[PDB]
Amino acid sequence: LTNDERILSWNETPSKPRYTPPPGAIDAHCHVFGPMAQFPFSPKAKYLPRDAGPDMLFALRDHLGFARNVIVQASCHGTDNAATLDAIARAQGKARGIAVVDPAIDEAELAALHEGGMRGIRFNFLKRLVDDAPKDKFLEVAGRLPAGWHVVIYFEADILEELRPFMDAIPVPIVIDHMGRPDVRQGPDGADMKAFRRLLDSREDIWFKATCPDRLDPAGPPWDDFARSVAPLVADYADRVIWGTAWPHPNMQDAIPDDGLVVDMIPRIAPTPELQHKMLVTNPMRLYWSEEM
Ligand SMILES: O=C(O)/C=C(\C=C(/O)C(=O)O)C(=O)O
Repeated sequence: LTNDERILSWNETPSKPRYTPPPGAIDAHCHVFGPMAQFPFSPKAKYLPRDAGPDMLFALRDHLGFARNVIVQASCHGTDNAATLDAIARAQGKARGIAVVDPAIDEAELAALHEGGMRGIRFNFLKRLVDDAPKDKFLEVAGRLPAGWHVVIYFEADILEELRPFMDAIPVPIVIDHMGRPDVRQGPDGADMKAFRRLLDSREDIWFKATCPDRLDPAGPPWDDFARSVAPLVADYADRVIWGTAWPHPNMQDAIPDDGLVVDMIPRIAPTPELQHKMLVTNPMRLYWSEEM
């Protein structure tokens, strides 16, 4: 199934960001897709993306001015982490990863994923992406992970309440993708942000990605609602926040973001050198390269 027939969801000639990330900056949420010929997609995949391999990822990384990446297993590859693992290997020390695993995965396989640069697993509660999300089995496997791993959790705001018991029971630290998709139109003190802050206030070891204005702010760039709603969250939880591009933007074909503009959101949500250093360097290093910290 030929590449130019599959779904393009990224800008092939992104603008240069006006903002220059600091030395050592980490794009802590990105993906590779395939290449399909070497790494086929999962039968459970709900989208069939165009190839977005390691060389494309590193070209994008370099174009935007990032030093390192956390390469997150994409749902189009299911529980086969091979493409992600190859991308991490090809990064020559400049990447770590997040895996998606069968909840029955054995400890030997988990150790091998660790050796291959994985530092956590992802639980995806979006039905449009993954049919099944067995909370019982997720809780089980979350307690069998290699030392120093965390879980990454992706959900929509309308199920945050229902997930509070599950997240409270998770025995390792938690990273929340895209803040659990709050409606940034509401403002920084709106309903979704208040609910999200209740979650953050329940456990000290819940971190979040301050990410994806393209996904959350339907007005489009400059995404003023995202900027105004998210900046206070970054400022109030400065030691618990990380950031990523979300390139190559799975499922964003209807509103393909310009990565230059995506990166230019950073100094809006993190206006000071202090917040930029924490969000882009210190915090993701603590989660993903703890041995260097
Ligand atoms: O990659 C993201 O950050 C978000 C999306 C896709 C996935 O989480 C995935 O396929 O693994 C989405 O919202 O469509």
